Amino acid sequence: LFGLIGAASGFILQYIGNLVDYPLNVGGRPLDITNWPAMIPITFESGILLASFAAAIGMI
Amino acid sequence: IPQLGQVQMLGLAAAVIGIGVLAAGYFLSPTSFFESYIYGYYVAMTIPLGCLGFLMVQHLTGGAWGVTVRRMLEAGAATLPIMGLLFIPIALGYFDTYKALGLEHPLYEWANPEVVTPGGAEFDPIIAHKVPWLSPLWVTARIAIFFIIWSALALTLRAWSRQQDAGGDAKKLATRMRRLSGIGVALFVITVTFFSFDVAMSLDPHWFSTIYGAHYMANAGLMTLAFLALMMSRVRDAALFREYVSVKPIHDIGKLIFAFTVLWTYMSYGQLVIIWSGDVAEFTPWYVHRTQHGWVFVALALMLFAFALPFFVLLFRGTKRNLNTLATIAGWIVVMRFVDMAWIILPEFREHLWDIAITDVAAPIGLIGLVIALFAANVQQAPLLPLRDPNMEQLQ
Amino acid sequence: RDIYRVGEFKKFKEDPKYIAKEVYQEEYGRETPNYQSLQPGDDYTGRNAWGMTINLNACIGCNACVVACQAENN
Amino acid sequence: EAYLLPGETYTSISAKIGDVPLTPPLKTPKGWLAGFSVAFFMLMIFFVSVTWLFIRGVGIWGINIPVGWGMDIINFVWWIGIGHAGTLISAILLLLNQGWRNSINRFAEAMTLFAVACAGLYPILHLGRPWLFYWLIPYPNTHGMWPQFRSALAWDVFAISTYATVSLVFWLVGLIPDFATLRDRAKNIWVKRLYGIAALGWRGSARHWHRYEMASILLAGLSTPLVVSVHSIISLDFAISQVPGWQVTVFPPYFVAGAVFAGFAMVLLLMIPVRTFYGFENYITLHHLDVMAKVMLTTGMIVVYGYFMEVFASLYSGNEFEEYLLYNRLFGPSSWAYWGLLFCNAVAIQPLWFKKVRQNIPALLIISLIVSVGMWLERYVIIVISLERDFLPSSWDIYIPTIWDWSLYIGTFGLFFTLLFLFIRVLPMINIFEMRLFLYQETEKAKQR
Ligand code: SF4
Repeated sequence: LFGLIGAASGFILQYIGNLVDYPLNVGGRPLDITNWPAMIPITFESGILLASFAAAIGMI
Repeated sequence: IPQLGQVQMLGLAAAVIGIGVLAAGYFLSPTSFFESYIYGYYVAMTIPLGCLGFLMVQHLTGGAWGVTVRRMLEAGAATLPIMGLLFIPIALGYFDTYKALGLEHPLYEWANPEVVTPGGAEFDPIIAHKVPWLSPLWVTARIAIFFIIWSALALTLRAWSRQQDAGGDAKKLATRMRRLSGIGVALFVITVTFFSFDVAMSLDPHWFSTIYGAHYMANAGLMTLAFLALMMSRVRDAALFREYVSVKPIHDIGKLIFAFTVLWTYMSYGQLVIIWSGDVAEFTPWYVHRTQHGWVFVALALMLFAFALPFFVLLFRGTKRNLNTLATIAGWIVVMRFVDMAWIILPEFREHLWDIAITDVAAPIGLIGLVIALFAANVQQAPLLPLRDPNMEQLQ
Repeated sequence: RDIYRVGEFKKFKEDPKYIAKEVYQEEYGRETPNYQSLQPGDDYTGRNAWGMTINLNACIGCNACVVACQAENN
Repeated sequence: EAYLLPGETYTSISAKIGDVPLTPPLKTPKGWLAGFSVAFFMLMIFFVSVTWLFIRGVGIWGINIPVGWGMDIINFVWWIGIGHAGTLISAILLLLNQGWRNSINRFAEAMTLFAVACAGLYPILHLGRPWLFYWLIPYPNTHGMWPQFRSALAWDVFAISTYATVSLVFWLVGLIPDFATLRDRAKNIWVKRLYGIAALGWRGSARHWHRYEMASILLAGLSTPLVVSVHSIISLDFAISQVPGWQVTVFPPYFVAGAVFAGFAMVLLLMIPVRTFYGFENYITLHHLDVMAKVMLTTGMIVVYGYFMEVFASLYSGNEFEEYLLYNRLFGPSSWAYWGLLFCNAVAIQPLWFKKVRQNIPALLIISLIVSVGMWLERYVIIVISLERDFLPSSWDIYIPTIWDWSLYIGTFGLFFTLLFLFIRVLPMINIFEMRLFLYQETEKAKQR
């Protein structure tokens, strides 16, 4: 549950921050969903963090 | 054993059907026959190479899953010499045998005299810069040397495994195979990497990728793992599994399939993001063709059907403990692996999704049918699960 | 490398594009480098697009542009 | 050979591992005091280096315009790679069901936490405006500015933060039973209540071990792609760029293999004295060193495979810049690092193939030292040499490091060893409950013959 929330949170944060709230053009990189490369790492790291925290805190 | 014979008959029927329609496509068009035969040879080579690699890996690190499918890995790896003879048609393509057999232009760009020779009509300096390395004599010599290495390793390991059923299993025939697998792993990595460079990557001499080849090993490992799960579900009641195999080896192999699926996705995404963010023009045409004329839909299907769907299904403790469910997932994985290779190889020839012909579907099934038939004959040759093995205690 | 390009006026008169057709033949075998990109970029159609051109036939290395840039941009 | 030799008892493991801590402060061995004094001296060197770097600036290093990344990034990649092997031992081996991780997972994971703590300073120290590091973090501000998230340094911030937090909570989860065994043997009343709140009143019982084992399995299954993605991102920071020597597609797995390569070398270098000093020869046997050297040899062979792929790529392409990269590595002004690379991580790792060398302790110490030097030389060859000579020949210059970045290097070694000496003094360096469980498993295996 927390891992899927974590992954979704990371993708939402990146999309809103750089493709919605302040649409900066950086190096001609796309501002659409075609910017799906370079959004995988932050999303993956966020999901792992929430999932790991849930396991340790949950066991306790 | 009867289930293995039924699988052998099914593989023979699929092989003769594929060869027949492949010969029909050759008579209709001689070029498209070789274009599809390259892709069929590349996709059918994954079972024997992956079987040999996993056999040597499980010898280095002994486990329950390794002893469970050791004889099956030896039977799959023993088909490598027949595969070398199957390379003869491809070698005939890039040799002077062209202008015959219906080939107007040579099968490979680096074998056309109009390109690699300075002063030619189609001189390309980038392709011609590799004229001593990318030569029909040098490529055939490298391929033959790799086949001698692979056949020698597979036949020696199988012969030592057969001799283990006679005597002296603890002192010898278990450490010798471990040391041979230790040096063989480095040998197998180098040979397969350069084999992938020569057969598939040399189709476009303007592009190269260092991660490529390792992507091929992870791809072949996922294919042979799903193939092993399917064949384990087929022969689950051979009176040898029933008395020595529990749910632990099935769970370990399911975990290995899950780990190799995320490994393949990790390699493919790594290559993509490296080429995508660094927009260098010498590496962009590869991902341009694979995202053009409908080929993007193939990539999107691989992203979802070959990553997310297997990742979530195999995430649970179930669906990997149950052999039936794991075999069903392995069948979907096998189907997806065929599409992935089509996405890598077929765009070079067809250049359109609609331009894909019937021979592009015929050659993979036609050659994997011969691979399955030889695998079933080699697995019926000897009994499964070597009883005389110090690692057999790991099954208790 | 293709840092500095030099030609002759007698050949430039017949074809002003002959210098670019060279190099690309020795590098690729064709007269045009079919560079392909994976990034879309931006449009810049109806808007102002600031650009600069440096004529190598007029540069003499007087280093006046460097002192002007230093005096203008702190 | 066996991973547990003598007829140990559960109380034998408990007393032998519990006697290293809980020793009265006046009974501390003199060797610990000498090592901690050396580590504290190097820590003062670290404090002087950081203080002067903050006062003057990053201009005290040898970085210039072409080479904007010097040893401030080399030592960072070196340190962040040291902990990959310990994360592999503490997580990957748990999934692989390997029995030789029970006696070295605690010390290895401690090395990961300390190496990550040392590597976590360079992204702040090399900044030039260090106090603004939080601008890379998405925080609510009075401006409305976001990080780019399309650069690899934003991935790097999220990766190190996740790596450090997950490794810390996993280490503490593994320490909870050992905390319970310590507060049960602490004797003194105020030494108790300290491990007691650390153990959270563990009360080792069923309905608790079940959730403990499942959470530990999930944590290891999650931390394996975590550390892989971390070092893959530390590889992406160079691979995303357009530098000829940096845009190499095989960098993610090559960096992962190199990280675990240098990690196993450092772990062998630091565990052999730990094994031979304390009476731990019954727990860390010679078969441990054998299999660890085998893994180190395999990872070194994957690194050599990466060397060959780079050479094949430079020879295969007709690009002037890949060819000059190979020429500048082979006969350039900095070719010494490439030759040291080829000598260290390619020639010196070959003796590991044999068994007599794999069972020799001094040979393992020398090989581990040579491997660590070669890994530092490889990071130097990848970064500095590639950055020295770029596309425009006029933008060519040489990179000569100063004394202050060296002072930071020795200083980071001292902080690393200070934290390690404090860990081996306060907490048990071998996981106790995992060792007695391994003894129970070996007893059951001997019962079933
Ligand atoms: S100011 Fe002098 S150096 Fe600068 S561009 Fe003009 S001629 Fe060249």
